[PDB]
Amino acid sequence: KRQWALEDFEIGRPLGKGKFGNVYLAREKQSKFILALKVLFKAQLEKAGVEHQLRREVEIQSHLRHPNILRLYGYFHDATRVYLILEYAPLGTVYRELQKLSKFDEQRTATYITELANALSYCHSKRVIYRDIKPENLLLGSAGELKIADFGWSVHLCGTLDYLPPEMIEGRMHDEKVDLWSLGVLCYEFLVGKPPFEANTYQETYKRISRVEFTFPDFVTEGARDLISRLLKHNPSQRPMLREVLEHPWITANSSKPS
Ligand SMILES: Nc1ncnc2c1ncn2[C@@H]1O[C@H](CO)[C@@H](O)[C@H]1O
Repeated sequence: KRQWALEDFEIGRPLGKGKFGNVYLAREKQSKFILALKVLFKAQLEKAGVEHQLRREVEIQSHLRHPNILRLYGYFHDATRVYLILEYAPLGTVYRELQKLSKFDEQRTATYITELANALSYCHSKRVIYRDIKPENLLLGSAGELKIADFGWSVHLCGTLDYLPPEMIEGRMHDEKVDLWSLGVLCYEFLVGKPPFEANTYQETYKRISRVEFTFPDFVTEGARDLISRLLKHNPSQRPMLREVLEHPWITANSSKPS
């Protein structure tokens, strides 16, 4: 845990683009360590109340260590900018992989779900609840293992509703179960190629989520449908435990990874 400066890193190609900031491949000069460096201008941040939100997000991230959670090594700032030192994921985002492939097979989906659940169980133990997870925020390691990247929204709406649970959008207070819903949405999107509540309109998506209106294409197997339906209950209480998800026969049948 030391203070870092831009002089310390050689900066490479951009890994990703974002309005808040851009992510660059970087190499630490002393160790030749390869990593992603995330650059945020203070001003863009200050304009919105993120400045407190970013500091808590950084605080939460630094402490967490899991195979399926993207590591944050450190942070530093320059007169006009904030820089996040992040683990680098060679195989990139699941999002890019999904739009390259268009859908995932059950074996790849089940494996991703299992890794997600494991990562989620670990977060809950630390009293960290995630709330926002989407293929854009999922990264792949050299082994091809899923990693949870952001945490920029972590706790113990003008933005997209696609992955938000009914309780959060309706203004009801929310608990861990919120993550179980996220798992159900992701599992659907992996298999089908689109999130279950996708719509032309924020207002339209609101209603679909609120009513929990989703249908399955023919190719989705009964095993998957059962898992999704359990995950996607309107009442958080009905939603299964992570352990229950890990033990689901469909997960068990098709997963590479352990519970
Ligand atoms: N460590 C990283 N390795 C690879 N791509 C990353 C990394 N951090 C962020 N990104 C990319 O930048 C985007 C913005 O966070 C991500 O969705 C992803 O595409």
